[PDB]
Amino acid sequence: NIQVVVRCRPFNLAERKASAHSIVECDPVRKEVSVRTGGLADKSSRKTYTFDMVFGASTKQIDVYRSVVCPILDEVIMGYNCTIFAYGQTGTGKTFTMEGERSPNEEYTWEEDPLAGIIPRTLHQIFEKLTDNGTEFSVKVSLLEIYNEELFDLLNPSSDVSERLQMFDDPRNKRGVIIKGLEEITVHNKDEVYQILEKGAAKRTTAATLMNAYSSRSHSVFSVTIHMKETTIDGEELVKIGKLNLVDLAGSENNINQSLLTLGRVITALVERTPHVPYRESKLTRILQDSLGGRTRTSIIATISPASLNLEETLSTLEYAHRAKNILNK
Ligand SMILES: CC(=O)C1=NN(c2cc(C)ccc2F)C[C@@]1(CCCN1CCN(C(C)=O)CC1)c1ccccc1
Ligand SMILES: Nc1ncnc2c1ncn2C1O[C@H](COP(=O)(O)OP(=O)(O)O)[C@@H](O)[C@H]1O
Ligand SMILES: [Mg+2]
Repeated sequence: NIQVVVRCRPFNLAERKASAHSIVECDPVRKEVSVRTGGLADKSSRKTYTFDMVFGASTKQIDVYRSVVCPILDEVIMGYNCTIFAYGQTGTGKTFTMEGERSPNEEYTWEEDPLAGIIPRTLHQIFEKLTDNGTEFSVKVSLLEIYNEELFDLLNPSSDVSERLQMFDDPRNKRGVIIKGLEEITVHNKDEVYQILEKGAAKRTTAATLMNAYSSRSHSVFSVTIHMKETTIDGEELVKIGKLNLVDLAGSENNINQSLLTLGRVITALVERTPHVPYRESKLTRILQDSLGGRTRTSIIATISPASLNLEETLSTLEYAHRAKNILNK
């Protein structure tokens, strides 16, 4: 059920100039990645994995979108729920993919930057779709961020960041959680998107100065909520509701990440079909359980680097992703 893709990044002008070599071969047609574990572009011992989709370095933000995002949007617009994880070592592109960057010198705008990753393109699309058709709606987005099993609202501009939120189970629906004081911004028009991000980009930063190796050590749950009151060429008023989750996991690389640690356990639990799954042992898991064996449709984007210094983490990441395939939610 759970679909996993492997996105492979390309050489930075560090491994470019240093005339270095890759050890990763990402083939989109056979849908697999083959790692060189021993040595020699001549005689070598390799390691090969297959997943649901593979994108080489030659891939562009736009290619990742129509291929993995579009469906999950259409679904999410039927009232469904969807989740997207990004997973992997630090420095491999988990963020680039999820957020993207900005094309330099000011070439383009935020609605045409070939560099903009998921979260951006997505918002510009939710509007660019329901707006078009005789559809009535409203959307909201929030950003839960985890640092040391401490919750953080990266958008709320009324209070700083030392202020950690509080988690309680929802007595309403079992397995749910209540996030005391979480902010849910309301995006009225496609022209609000950009500042909303420019905002968190700040607040993040103060967080980066507040606690150590924040970026590498945190989990950002970016959530966009669509309230739909559709109305086809009939007169019926749909009441669809969709929640699409975009998770930028912490550095897969190995103080201690209780959540990162609870996730691996959570998975293994579901794959070995172990009667008891340790959701409740970390915030992420509780906060995000329905995705791990629940009703939500989830997909993982594992990220890797060709550098031969990263062999041990690459294999580790590709083994992780490859096993996360047998989980079956929905
Ligand atoms: C405000 C802004 O420009 C941008 N904000 N982004 C963004 C910000 C937050 C909270 C959450 C989710 C997001 F998606 C994405 C980014 C790019 C953000 C830049 N990132 C990576 C670059 N940074 C680094 C390397 O430290 C700062 C944060 C963007 C937006 C539209 C089009 C292209 C790129
Ligand atoms: N497919 C890619 N193309 C270009 N740069 C990439 C790609 N993937 C990752 N990068 C990058 O190399 C660096 C690592 O990216 P980042 O997205 O912050 O990784 P992470 O968040 O996993 O630690 C950034 O400069 C970004 O430009
Ligand atoms: Mg990052």
